Amino acid sequence: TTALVCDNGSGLVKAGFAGDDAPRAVFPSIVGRPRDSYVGDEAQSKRGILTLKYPIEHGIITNWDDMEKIWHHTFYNELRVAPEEHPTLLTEAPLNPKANREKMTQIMFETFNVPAMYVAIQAVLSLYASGRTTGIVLDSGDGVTHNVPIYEGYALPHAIMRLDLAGRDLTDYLMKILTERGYSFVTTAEREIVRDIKEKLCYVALDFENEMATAASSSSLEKSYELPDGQVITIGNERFRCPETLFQPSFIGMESAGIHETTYNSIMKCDIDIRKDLYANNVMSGGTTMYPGIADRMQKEITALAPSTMKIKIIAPPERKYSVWIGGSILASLSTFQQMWITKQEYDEAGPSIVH
Amino acid sequence: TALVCDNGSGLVKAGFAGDDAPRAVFPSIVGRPRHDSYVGDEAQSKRGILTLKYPIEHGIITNWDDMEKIWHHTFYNELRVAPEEHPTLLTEAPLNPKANREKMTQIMFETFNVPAMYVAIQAVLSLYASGRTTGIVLDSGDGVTHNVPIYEGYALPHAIMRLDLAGRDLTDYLMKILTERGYSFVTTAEREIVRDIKEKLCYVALDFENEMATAASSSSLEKSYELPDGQVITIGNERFRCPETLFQPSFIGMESAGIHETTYNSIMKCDIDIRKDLYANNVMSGGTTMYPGIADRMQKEITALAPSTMKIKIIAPPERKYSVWIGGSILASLSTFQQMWITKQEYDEAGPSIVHRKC
Ligand SMILES: Nc1ncnc2c1ncn2[C@@H]1O[C@H](COP(=O)(O)OP(=O)(O)OP(=O)(O)O)[C@@H](O)[C@H]1O
Ligand SMILES: Nc1ncnc2c1ncn2[C@@H]1O[C@H](COP(=O)(O)OP(=O)(O)OP(=O)(O)O)[C@@H](O)[C@H]1O
Ligand SMILES: [Mg+2]
Ligand SMILES: [Mg+2]
Ligand SMILES: [Mg+2]
Repeated sequence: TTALVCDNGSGLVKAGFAGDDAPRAVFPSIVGRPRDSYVGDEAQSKRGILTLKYPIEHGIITNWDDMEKIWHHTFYNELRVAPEEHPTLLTEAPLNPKANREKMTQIMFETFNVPAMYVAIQAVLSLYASGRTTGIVLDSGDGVTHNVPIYEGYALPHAIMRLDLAGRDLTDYLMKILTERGYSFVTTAEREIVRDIKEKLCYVALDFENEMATAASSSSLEKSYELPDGQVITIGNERFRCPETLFQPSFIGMESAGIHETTYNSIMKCDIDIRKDLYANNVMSGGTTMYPGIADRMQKEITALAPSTMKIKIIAPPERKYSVWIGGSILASLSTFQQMWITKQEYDEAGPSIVH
Repeated sequence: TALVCDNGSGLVKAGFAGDDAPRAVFPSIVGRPRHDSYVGDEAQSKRGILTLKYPIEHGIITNWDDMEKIWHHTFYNELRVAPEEHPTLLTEAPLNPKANREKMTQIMFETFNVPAMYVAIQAVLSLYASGRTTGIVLDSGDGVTHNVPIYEGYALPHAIMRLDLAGRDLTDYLMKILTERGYSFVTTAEREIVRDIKEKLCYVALDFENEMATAASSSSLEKSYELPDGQVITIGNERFRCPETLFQPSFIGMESAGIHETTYNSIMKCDIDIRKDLYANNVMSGGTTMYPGIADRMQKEITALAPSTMKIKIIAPPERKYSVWIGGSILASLSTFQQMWITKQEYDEAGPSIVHRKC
């Protein structure tokens, strides 16, 4: 019998079968209804006759009717399974309210009649996918970024840091600067183009100052991109100014700490006796950590903040866009996990509170 | 902390269980005086006043004196540990003679007085490093290439294929063909240069017909390399011709079939009911699998050879140069492995024969 793994992203659902090395289904977490309903790419394609909503905002489910349609679509149309036949592992964001985890549980057992389920914190699964149970994850996704330090398999909630900036902000920022360069990217189709430029051409500079100087004195950092209208746009410093925002949130008018500071602060909130292990096990996950150079830059920044003898290591797996999903797939596949599933029988006896 | 030591024909990879990479990587060479012993790079630096010796030829320990010096240097000079304080995992080749393993465990207990040790097959550790216990491994290293099908943790000796050709043989051939086009590569220090070129510019072309026909009518494949003597050369079609040898060994006057065929054939020597699992879990490891494009090229050749609907997957991890060592580091770190070491006590109550039953 096959378990399902569903990572409920703000932007993209990743779904599939435990034991597979990648999610079978990856699709927009959007539900469209006429101005019954559509989900995912079909909703987006038919946007001109639908009202589109995003039931997950900074990783928290905020519209349960629409979330039910995402999950229905996931089981029946993407995976082509009957959920009553499969143990189902779901993910949640760090700091997810208790009542939310209970509602997810109630829906899974009473609406979808799953035989068993489990809910895990996204960043914890990413740590597992890197082969670790102790470490600190930076998970940067669509609309939010978290640091989650983890000890012997469990997140340490008191030390979690949340930064209200992630990939969508970086896309908006690049849209703004390319607009000012004299192109128009405002609409939804044109937003997708900018997102694509960001994902293909952007990188994190090891030394932002030096890189700005290099961009000012030669064309060595330029790359070009053909837009759908046939115009070819060339960018230079835009490539690294855009993700520099992660380190300097002032670039988009935010007073927040950057991701290097939230990482350090999160480690410093943890027990002094585990910090050596945290510093040596910083794992990066989520789409907004995909920038070339991000790991070397974090290494440099954390080294400047940490005690001078401290061993610092940043792990940025090639698969880190899907590491949350992968961690779920590994976990749900282990013979030692099979006693940890919450069963329908247990739910019938104890109600939604069992999930904690 | 346990130690892991992968005894390579060309390179020793050594370090601490739990690390994600070996601390020490050095040549498997022991120089005595020509007319008092040195190992690794210092033997290479003193090669002029020392007889160099390679104690490991195609993965099989051949000269136990020299191997003792390799291990002695590994503990005391490279890792700077006292062997008596660490359980020690060694690797061995596929089909290591049974007596070979023993003498390996004797030396470990009697000369270095390790508290515990274990001996694992290199290809099997590479499978573990990919997170699997079922798959077929292609391990191409310095002195040998090997296919080892593995099922539920058990390597399958009957289906193993041993291609007598690897990294040294591609290094040797690249010196032969480079000096033909114009340049000059024949000597010991010029050998270190062409193995540098091998590891930086060589690649496996997807269609060998289309890329040899591309080079002779278009300069799109040329790259420029800086010599230590202080100059610039340009290597063209021999980037991909060098490692093409792996898929068709007739290039160096050698009879037996390529790595794509030894891979197919290894699968066919296995039980028909597991071939499914082998085809979809083909793991590549060892320095000589590092060529870019080798996974795509292997993928092409075996989908053509295997049944049309068979699901086929080549796994070539970016870390595959040290996959054997990494698999050891994983294994020796597992709490579930700790009961499985052979202790100094068990060795003193049974003999060297305990390595056959406990490993
Ligand atoms: N190669 C890449 N380089 C830079 N950004 C990328 C890359 N690939 C994807 N992204 C960005 O990652 C973001 C989406 O991240 P991700 O899929 O991890 O979020 P999610 O899991 O859907 O949402 P959540 O924030 O709820 O975890 C988008 O902004 C997207 O543009
Ligand atoms: N990046 C590279 N590209 C191609 N070949 C490489 C690369 N790096 C190393 N090699 C080659 O791989 C060989 C060494 O690999 P490896 O450490 O796996 O052999 P070994 O384990 O020492 O020997 P063996 O397992 O055959 O007994 C050398 O010939 C080396 O030149
Ligand atoms: Mg996410
Ligand atoms: Mg327009
Ligand atoms: Mg080897």
